[PDB]
Amino acid sequence: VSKRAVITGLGIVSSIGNNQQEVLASLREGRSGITFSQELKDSGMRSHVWGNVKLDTTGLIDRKVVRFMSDASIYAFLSMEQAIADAGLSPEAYQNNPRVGLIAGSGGGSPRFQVFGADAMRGPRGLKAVGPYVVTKAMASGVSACLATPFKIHGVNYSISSACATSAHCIGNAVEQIQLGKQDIVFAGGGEELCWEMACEFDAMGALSTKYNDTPEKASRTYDAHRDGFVIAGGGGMVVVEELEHALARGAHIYAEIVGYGATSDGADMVAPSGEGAVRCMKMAMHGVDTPIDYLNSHGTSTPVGDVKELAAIREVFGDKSPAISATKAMTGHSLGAAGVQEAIYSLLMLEHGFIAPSINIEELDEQAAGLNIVTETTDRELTTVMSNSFGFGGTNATLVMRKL
Amino acid sequence: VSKRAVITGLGIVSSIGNNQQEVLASLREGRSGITFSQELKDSGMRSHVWGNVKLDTTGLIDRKVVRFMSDASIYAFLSMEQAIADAGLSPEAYQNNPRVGLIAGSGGGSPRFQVFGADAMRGPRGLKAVGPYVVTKAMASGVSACLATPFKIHGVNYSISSACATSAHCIGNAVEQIQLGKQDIVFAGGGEELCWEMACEFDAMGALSTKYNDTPEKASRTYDAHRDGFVIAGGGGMVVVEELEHALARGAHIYAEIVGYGATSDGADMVAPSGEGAVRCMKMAMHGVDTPIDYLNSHGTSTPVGDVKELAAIREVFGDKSPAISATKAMTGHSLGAAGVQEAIYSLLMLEHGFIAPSINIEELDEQAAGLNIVTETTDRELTTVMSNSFGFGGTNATLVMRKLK
Amino acid sequence: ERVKKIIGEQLGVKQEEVTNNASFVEDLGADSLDTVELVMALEEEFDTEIPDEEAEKITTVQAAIDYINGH
Amino acid sequence: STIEERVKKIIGEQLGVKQEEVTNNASFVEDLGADSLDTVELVMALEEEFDTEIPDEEAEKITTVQAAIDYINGH
Ligand code: NA
Ligand code: NA
Repeated sequence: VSKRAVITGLGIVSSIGNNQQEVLASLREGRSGITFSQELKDSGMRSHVWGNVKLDTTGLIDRKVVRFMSDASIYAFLSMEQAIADAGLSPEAYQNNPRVGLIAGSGGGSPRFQVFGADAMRGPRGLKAVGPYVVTKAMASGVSACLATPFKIHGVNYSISSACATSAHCIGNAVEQIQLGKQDIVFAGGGEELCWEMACEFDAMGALSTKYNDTPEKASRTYDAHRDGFVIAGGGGMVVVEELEHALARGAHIYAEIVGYGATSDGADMVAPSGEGAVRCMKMAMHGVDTPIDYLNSHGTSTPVGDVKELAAIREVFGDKSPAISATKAMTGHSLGAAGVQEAIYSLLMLEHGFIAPSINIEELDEQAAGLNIVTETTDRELTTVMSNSFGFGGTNATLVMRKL
Repeated sequence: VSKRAVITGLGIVSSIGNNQQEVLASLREGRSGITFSQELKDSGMRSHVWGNVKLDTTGLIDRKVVRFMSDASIYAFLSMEQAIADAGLSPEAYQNNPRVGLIAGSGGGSPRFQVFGADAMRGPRGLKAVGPYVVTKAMASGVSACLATPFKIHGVNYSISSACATSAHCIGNAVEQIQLGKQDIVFAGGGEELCWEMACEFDAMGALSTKYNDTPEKASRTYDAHRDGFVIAGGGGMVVVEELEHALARGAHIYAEIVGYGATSDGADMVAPSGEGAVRCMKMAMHGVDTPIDYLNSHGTSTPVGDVKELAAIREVFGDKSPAISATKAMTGHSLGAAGVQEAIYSLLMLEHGFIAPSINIEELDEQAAGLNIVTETTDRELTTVMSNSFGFGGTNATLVMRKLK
Repeated sequence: ERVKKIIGEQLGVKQEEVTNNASFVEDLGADSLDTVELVMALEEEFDTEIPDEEAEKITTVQAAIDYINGH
Repeated sequence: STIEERVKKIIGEQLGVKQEEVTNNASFVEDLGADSLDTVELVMALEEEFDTEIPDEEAEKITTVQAAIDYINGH
C-alpha cells in the first residue's frame, strides 16, 4: 500500500520557549523573542537584535557526548529529548532498532568553531591549541552525527542542507522513508547556532534589520509597510515521524497526519525568488488533499522583496478561497536551518489547541497584501488542515500539509 | 512494479584525472595522485601530502555564475558539465523541467571563505571588507544552490551531508526519488575543497599520515602493515541517475542499474566503526540481487584500526564466497564528501571496461587480511555486479550495488 | 583610465556600452549584489574610502571614471 | 593548591569522574574510561595549565595519573 505517516511527538527550543508548553503560551499572547545583543554590537555589525535562546546549556548534556557538540547540535539534542518523552517512546522501543532513523541538519554547521580552529593554528601554540574536537563541531552533518550516537540510532542517519528550507526538507525526507517502507520511526528536525561569525556575513549583504535596534521587539515586522530585513535567530526542533499502523498499535498520541509534501526549485535567480516555483511547490502538496486549507504558516521573512512574491504565489494557488495567513517569524525571528521544523511545530500547536497565532507588528498592512486574510489577533477556531511554507537561498522550496485524523 | 534507476552519464574531477578518460588511464596503471604540499607545511602541520586537483579553473565558468562559487562548487559544476554531455542531454530536455532534480552536497561547506570573512570583519576596514559572496561560498548547501540556478533545475534541489558517506547518500536518495515516481532525472554527486583551514583540523586528531612526507606516492597505503593515517584529498563528481523507461525511450547510453542501496547507523562509538552496522548495510543493499558480487570497492583509507574492522564485516557477509577487493583510496586519497560519488564512478568505469583497479602500496599484508582476495595487480575480468562502501563520522554507513543490464 | 576593464569583468560585458548615462541595472544588467561588488573592486585598484548613504545614490559609470581621475 | 592536586583537578573535569576516583595508580583508559581522543585533549589541558610544552613522544608515555604528576613535578 501507500503507507501513511503521522506526527506522534515534538520538541522545541526557540526564542519564544524552551518547550512546547512555553511556546504555546508565547504563541497565544503574541510575545516577541527578539532582544538586544551586545555581541552583535561589539563585533562591529549594524544590526543589534537577535532571537536568542534564553537558556544556559552548561552541564545539561553529559560530558562524553557534549565534547563533540556545537550549539546547533545542543539545541537539537535537547529538542529530541523532549520529542522522545512526548511520544512516550521507551529506550527499548527506539534504541538499537534498525527500523528507527534520524534526519536532522543545520544551515552551515558552526562558523564559530570554524574561525576558532584557524585562530589557534596560526597562533604561537600551533596545533597544540586546535584540539581534536573541531571537526565534529564544524562539519555540516554534525547535528546528525552528534545525536545518532548517544541515542543509539541504528536506521538511516544523515543531514540535509538547503538554507532556510533545511529542516523542512528533513521532515519531507522522513515521510518518504516511511512511505518507502524503509523505516517505522524517523526523528526529523534541526538546529542552528547564533553568533557574530555567521550573522556578520548576512549584514554585509544588507539583509538584516538595522533600523529598529533601539526597540528590538519591533524589528521583525512581517507584512508591514515599513519592513527592512529579517532578524537573525537560532534554536532547534525535532518531530517524531511514525508509520500510522505502528503508532496505532502502541497507543501513541497522534497530533496530525502529513498528507502532503512539496519540494520544487526555481532555477532562475540566486537571491530573488520568481514565484512559479512556490506555486508548483504548494500545488504539489495539495494534490490529493480533499479538505481545504484552514491556516497557512507563511515563510514571511520581513524583507522588502521576498515578502510580496510569496503573497502573489498564495493568491494564484487559492484565488478567492484564501486561508487564514500569519507569519510567526514576526515573533521569533529567522532561525534559518531550524525554521522549517520550528514553524511546523507552531502549526501543530495551533491545530492541537484550536487557535491561530497572530502576525504581530503590523501597523499598516502593505498595499500588495490587501484581499488576503492576514490574522493580526489571536483567534479561537477549530482548524483541520494546516500548511507551512519554507523557502531557501538558491530557489529551493518546501511545503508541508498536515491534517488531523 | 517499482521504478528502476540507471546511470546514463557521469563526470568527475579528481586527483587522478580531470575526466573519465584520464581517470580510466590512472586506474589501469595504478598511478597515485598524491603529491607534496607546501601550503600544508607552511601552515605548521605535521602532514605535508595531499591529493590535489591538477587543473586550471581560470575562465572555465562564467563570471555571473562563478562569483557565488567556492572550490567545492567549482569541482561539482565542472563535473556536472561533463555528466550532462556524457548523457547526451540538451537544455531543452533538462532545463525548466519539474521532473529533473539535483541532489549534491559537501562534507561541510567551505572553511577557507568562512575564515576569510572573519578576518575581514575583525580587520581595519570592518563590515565593508567582508564582501557580499561569503554566504553562498561558505554554506553547507552551496554545491546544490550554486548549480541549480545556472542549469535551471526545477525539480528537487538540496544537499545531503554525512561526513565521508556524503555523495553516496546523495546517489541513494536520487534513486529513491525515481522509485517514488517523483523524478525522471536526478543529478547526484558532490565536491570538496582542499586547503589548510580544513586539513589542520584532522591533523589535530592525529588522523593524517605524517611519516611519509618525503615519499608522498606511498603515503596512502591501505591494508599495509605500516599505515599511519589517511591522506586528505579533494575534487568532485556527478552522475546522471535516470528512470529506466525514460532512458530507454530516448535511446540513451546506460552504464549500469542501481540494483541496491544500503544506509545504516552504528549507534555505538562515533570515532571508531562498529562493523555491525556495516553488515546490515551490505545485506540491505544485496537484498534481491541474485547475481554474485564480482568486485567490492572498500572504504579502506589506510587508517590504523578501521582497516581491519571493515574486513571482518566483509567476511561475515560473504563467508567463503568473498569477492575481489581493492581500495582505490591508495591512489587517490580521501576526498571526504566527494569520495562516495568518485568511488562509485571508479566502480562504474571498471564495470564498463572490464578490469579491476589494484590496491597499491601494499608491501606487507596485515593480519586478518589473509583469506580475502585483495587484488594487488590490475586484473582484466568481465564483471557483472560491483559494490562500493562508504563510511563516515557518526557511525553512518552507505552502500551501493551496480549491475549491467542483460 | 582602466575603469572600463574592471567594470567589464565585474559585470560580464566585452567593454562596449560605456557611455555617461548607462545605468548598471537596465543597461548593463548588474545585480544589486554586483553594485556592492562594483564599489569594492574600485578600492582594490586605488586606495580610497566611500561612506554608506552616498553609495546608494551612485549608479553611474562616468561618475566612477571621473571619481578616479580626481583621486 | 599543590602540583599533585592541580593535575587531579584537571583530569577530573576532562574525563568526567569524581575527584575521589582520581587516585595516583589509576590509568586513563581502563580506569577512567578515557578514549583515544580524550588523551589528546588531556595533555593539551595540562600544557595549558602549568605553562609547559610536552613532546609528543613523551605525551604518549603519560598513561596514568602518577605519570602526569611526575612529569609536571620534574619540569
Ligand atoms: Na512557514
Ligand atoms: Na568504496
